[PDB]
Amino acid sequence: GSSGSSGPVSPQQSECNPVGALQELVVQKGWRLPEYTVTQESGPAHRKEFTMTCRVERFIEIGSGTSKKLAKRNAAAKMLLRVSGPSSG
Repeated sequence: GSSGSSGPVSPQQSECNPVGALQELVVQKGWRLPEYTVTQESGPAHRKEFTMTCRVERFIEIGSGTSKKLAKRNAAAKMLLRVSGPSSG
């Protein structure tokens, strides 16, 4: 069989971020970690911009950010709503 239990854990006060949120939701939906891959790349040298897209089990959302680390978030954040329900855009 199988057993499920999280347990009472104190609320860890930490800055707000999508990358850290999508990780919590997924578990609730029963999905695996999101996939981060750079699709397109544009922008000059002084200001580089990478277009990263988030590939979810049954969801997808393209994002962009000056840097790779940022891009990931740009995509994740958007995904939050996408998977949530209402899509303002």
